[PDB]
Amino acid sequence: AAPKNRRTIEVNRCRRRNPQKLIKVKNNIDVCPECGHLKQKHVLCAYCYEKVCKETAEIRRQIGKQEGGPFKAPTIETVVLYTGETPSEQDQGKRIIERDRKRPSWFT
Amino acid sequence: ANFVSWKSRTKYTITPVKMRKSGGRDHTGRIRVHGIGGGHKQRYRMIDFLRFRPEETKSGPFEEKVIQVRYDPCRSADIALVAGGSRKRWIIATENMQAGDTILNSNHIGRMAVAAREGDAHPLGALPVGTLINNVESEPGRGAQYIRAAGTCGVLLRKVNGTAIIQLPSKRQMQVLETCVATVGRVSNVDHNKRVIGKAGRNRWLGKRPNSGRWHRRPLPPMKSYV
Amino acid sequence: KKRFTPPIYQPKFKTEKEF
RNA sequence: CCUCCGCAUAAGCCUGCGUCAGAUACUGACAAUUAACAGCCCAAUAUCUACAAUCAACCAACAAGUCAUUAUUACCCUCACUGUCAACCCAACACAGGCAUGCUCAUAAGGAAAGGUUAAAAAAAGUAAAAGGAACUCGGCAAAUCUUACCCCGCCUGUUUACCAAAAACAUCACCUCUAGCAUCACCAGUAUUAGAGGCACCGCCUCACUUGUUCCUUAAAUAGGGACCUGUAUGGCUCCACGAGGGUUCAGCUGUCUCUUACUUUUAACCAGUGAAAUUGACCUGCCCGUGAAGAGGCGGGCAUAACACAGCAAGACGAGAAGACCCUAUGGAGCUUUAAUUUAUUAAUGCAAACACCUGCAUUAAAAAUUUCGGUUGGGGCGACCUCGGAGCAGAACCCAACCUCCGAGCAGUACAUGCUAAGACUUCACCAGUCAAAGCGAACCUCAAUUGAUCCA
RNA sequence: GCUAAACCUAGCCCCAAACCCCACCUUACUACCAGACAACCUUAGCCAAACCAUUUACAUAAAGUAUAGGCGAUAGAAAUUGAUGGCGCAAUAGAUAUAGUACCGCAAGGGAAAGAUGAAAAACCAAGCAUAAUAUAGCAAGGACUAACCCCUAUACCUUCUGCAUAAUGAAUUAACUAGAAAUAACUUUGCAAGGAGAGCCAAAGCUAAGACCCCCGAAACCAGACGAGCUACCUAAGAACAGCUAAAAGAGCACACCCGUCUAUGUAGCAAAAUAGUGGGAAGAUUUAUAGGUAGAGGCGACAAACCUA
Ligand SMILES: Nc1nc2c(ncn2[C@@H]2O[C@H](COP(=O)(O)OP(=O)(O)OP(=O)(O)O)[C@@H](O)[C@H]2O)c(=O)[nH]1
Ligand SMILES: [Mg+2]
Ligand SMILES: [Mg+2]
Ligand SMILES: [Mg+2]
Ligand SMILES: [Mg+2]
Ligand SMILES: [Mg+2]
Ligand SMILES: [Mg+2]
Ligand SMILES: [Mg+2]
Ligand SMILES: [Mg+2]
Ligand SMILES: [Mg+2]
Ligand SMILES: [Mg+2]
Ligand SMILES: [Mg+2]
Ligand SMILES: [Mg+2]
Ligand SMILES: [Mg+2]
Ligand SMILES: [Mg+2]
Ligand SMILES: [Mg+2]
Ligand SMILES: [Mg+2]
Ligand SMILES: [Mg+2]
Ligand SMILES: [Mg+2]
Ligand SMILES: [Mg+2]
Ligand SMILES: [Mg+2]
Ligand SMILES: [Mg+2]
Ligand SMILES: [Mg+2]
Ligand SMILES: [Mg+2]
Ligand SMILES: [Mg+2]
Ligand SMILES: [Mg+2]
Ligand SMILES: [Mg+2]
Ligand SMILES: [Mg+2]
Ligand SMILES: [Mg+2]
Ligand SMILES: [Mg+2]
Ligand SMILES: [Mg+2]
Ligand SMILES: [Mg+2]
Ligand SMILES: [Mg+2]
Ligand SMILES: [Mg+2]
Ligand SMILES: [Mg+2]
Ligand SMILES: [Mg+2]
Ligand SMILES: [Mg+2]
Ligand SMILES: [Mg+2]
Ligand SMILES: [Mg+2]
Ligand SMILES: [Mg+2]
Ligand SMILES: [Mg+2]
Ligand SMILES: [Zn+2]
Repeated sequence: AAPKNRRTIEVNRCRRRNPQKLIKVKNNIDVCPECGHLKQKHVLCAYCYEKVCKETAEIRRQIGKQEGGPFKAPTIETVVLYTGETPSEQDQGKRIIERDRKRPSWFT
Repeated sequence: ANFVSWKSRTKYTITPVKMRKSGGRDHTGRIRVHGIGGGHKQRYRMIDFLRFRPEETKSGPFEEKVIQVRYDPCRSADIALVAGGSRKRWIIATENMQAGDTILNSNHIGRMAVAAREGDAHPLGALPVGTLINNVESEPGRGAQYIRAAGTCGVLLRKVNGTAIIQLPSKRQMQVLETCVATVGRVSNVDHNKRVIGKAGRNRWLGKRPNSGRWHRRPLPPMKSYV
Repeated sequence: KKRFTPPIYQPKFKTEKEF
């Protein structure tokens, strides 16, 4: 099947500017109370999630260095301790991941 | 084309010579004969058809010893390696020719008729009338050209004048100067005519290509004389 | 008979032009 | 999770995912592949070189087979050159195709079917299915199973229209017909048990087969299949052993073929993001019914209907897209093929006569081989049949003229005379021209019938 | 306001005048060994004759005359006479040309496109859209109207045809390019005039000169000369491959690689200008295949399918 006639620009505009095809305005956007960058109510803040992701990547690099090779997952819990922090009595008996930076305020 | 005949060797030898098939193609590269092509590779064995070829420095009638009788891929009749003096040569074997036999080749036309013995070569004038001959020459010294296929035998009918009448296997009659040499007996492999191919593959082995698929819709001649 | 028209290839430069 | 592969050599290509720097597997610069592997050879003159390979030993052969030197003379005093990369070649492409060889026979090597989501229809692939088991259908196609007994054709293995036909066609061993008495480029380094050109198709038996009707088996039912008998036609006819992706028939089984469809998975699909064609397209503000009409309307007439828009399906219409219809007819348009179509023998082969003392040349004749060209028209489409020119009568009643593959008659002469001589006003005219008609007067003489009863130019 | 638009000179056309280190024929562009092998030979056909067969063109004047000629289409003499640039193009034009390059094809061979500033760079307008989607109804317009629509009237165009809105052809649209050449005799206008004309020719008012006067694209074809057997048909040389099982020296059976392509489904601008999946035939032979060579179109080759010879 092939077009019997060329579709006019008027018809084409009627089709491609219909409200369905138009991009809908999103009303679920809000300001993240922590950093102030925009976020969607149901989605995590991109900026804060990036912070957490980069800190997690650093901690995981430290974990990999401590483990030293594949198939070396510890059988004991892990605790991340930053500069100026000493293992607590509760943290005793857990492998310590030492980060060469001060404790982040958001991380507790 | 660049076709050059493989028949370039100039010195007679016993060694099988490496042939080159033509496939029925002329030197121009075009097909001149149909139905020829392929087949088993063969080596040519130079056949000395001049049975009376006295060895260098030698002359007169001479005898030779049959070393072996061998199948020849290029001939219906099997050949024989016959050796005399200090030379060997391939010849056309006769029916009852065995290894170790003695074969006499002579040029003497005696007043009487030589006692014909199968396998020996004598001038046609010396043969008894009615003997079975083969490898007959058209002219004295030309070399055998007739009655050379398996089981073929000519008949010596008459010896009028200094000429001999030969009935060829096709029953045509031929006048040849009596001095021309012929060998007694019939050619070997007499049962060649009763050979059953059995399969088209055997013809292809022998080198005969299949016929074209396209569909298509007497007194004995006079005697041929060479005198 | 069998009627076949071979495809016609357009010159390559037309589609190989660059800025 | 896959492993078709993969690694090398050959062939091919020619720097085509190495480093750096830039942009917006690209651009510029830089670097690289190192000979032992491979290529690139040989001083002459003669002269040697019968005895395969197959574990080569037995055996077994037929298709009869790649592998060898000596004699004399010259001659050592010298390790260059070239390929070496890659994700690669031929297919317009990072193309599901093609691509020789050695090893690996599933890999130690090489790879990723899913961009994300949902789980609509339709579509593709797959799995499963109650009871039934071909009732589907042209046909058991496909699928599932492993499954008998036949018939036709072809003997068989093979070959074929690359890209719609794989066959009953072509070939084929075997048999048969014809031609040929011979050597230095095929046939053939051969010689009648040979070679070539053919026909048909193994072998075996003969020199009965097919058609007209009646009937039997097979099914519940048969224009299907098989088997009989009965009437006439017509040394190449019968005979199926084996074989066949050949064409029909069939038992049993099998099964989604079907009664009668359903469920699920993958792809596809729909939505989101990136990239982004093709045919088509007069303009379209692009409704239904009836009627009309260039003989079938969205657009015309009379009615009815009617806010505007997307998205997904459907295929009734847009005489839908696609290919200036392959069918049919026409064209004083082609081409292929066949000929006892026309015209030729330039070319070969023979002869014969010349010329010369068999060959060559010239001229004729006969064949083979070919070559050039054509294959009328009317026509109730075309073909077949009939017809094609001329005159009389109706149609066409009365000046003239009127078609018909309309109705009827006829003609292609005959006869009589030899002024059936010559000239010349004026007229007619078959709707043109050509052609065909009549004719006063005059000279010269005596004192043409018939409707058609025919034909130009050129050329003889 | 984006795509874009324009531009002037790169050059070209017609005339005049004038005559114009090394390597490389072997596999070209390869330093360096016994050659011998060397070229002349009527064009044909299309086309016209409305077919086609003999035939058909390749200074002025005499003259389109003598002649030739299926005496027809047409062909056609000789004696004799005397013989300094552009009312061109200007980037779809003009050379094909920025180049015989890129690209395409094995080869012969085919064959393009295009650029635009300024003295110095060491300084508004085609189509298509967007601004700005759309309102009942209809060849989209016209008559109008206060009012865009609503009202009434109106069956796109071209070609072809007896007759087309036709559901007959062409066209998506914009820009550019793209198609009537000429004699005889007439007619009009001049000059001169029984003469005209700048030799020839015409003339019983003619003659000289001028004005006016006849298209584009398209076949299947035919012939000549080249190029092609890296595909395919066959052949030549020397090579290679064919597991395993049954049988036994087999154009044997089953069945890998390999070759082929029976049937079905998908695909049909496809992965593919013939493929994919399954299924299937052969798979020690008349097998398959790599390499180099050969047969070339009045031809080759062909187990004839009028097969194949670079889709
Ligand atoms: N018609 C024409 N005249 C030309 C052509 N070339 C040159 N001329 C003329 O030749 C004459 C001389 O040309 P110039 O260039 O002035 O001089 P030149 O170099 O001595 O001339 P030539 O000798 O012709 O080379 C002038 O009248 C030019 O117009 C040409 O192609 N055609
Ligand atoms: Mg035949
Ligand atoms: Mg392709
Ligand atoms: Mg993937
Ligand atoms: Mg997806
Ligand atoms: Mg079931
Ligand atoms: Mg049924
Ligand atoms: Mg059944
Ligand atoms: Mg039914
Ligand atoms: Mg099946
Ligand atoms: Mg068969
Ligand atoms: Mg077969
Ligand atoms: Mg073949
Ligand atoms: Mg086919
Ligand atoms: Mg084939
Ligand atoms: Mg087929
Ligand atoms: Mg046959
Ligand atoms: Mg049935
Ligand atoms: Mg998208
Ligand atoms: Mg209607
Ligand atoms: Mg829709
Ligand atoms: Mg559909
Ligand atoms: Mg319409
Ligand atoms: Mg259509
Ligand atoms: Mg047409
Ligand atoms: Mg036809
Ligand atoms: Mg014609
Ligand atoms: Mg008249
Ligand atoms: Mg003509
Ligand atoms: Mg014409
Ligand atoms: Mg002259
Ligand atoms: Mg140009
Ligand atoms: Mg505009
Ligand atoms: Mg129309
Ligand atoms: Mg038409
Ligand atoms: Mg159209
Ligand atoms: Mg080849
Ligand atoms: Mg095997
Ligand atoms: Mg076999
Ligand atoms: Mg045929
Ligand atoms: Mg045919
Ligand atoms: Zn935040």
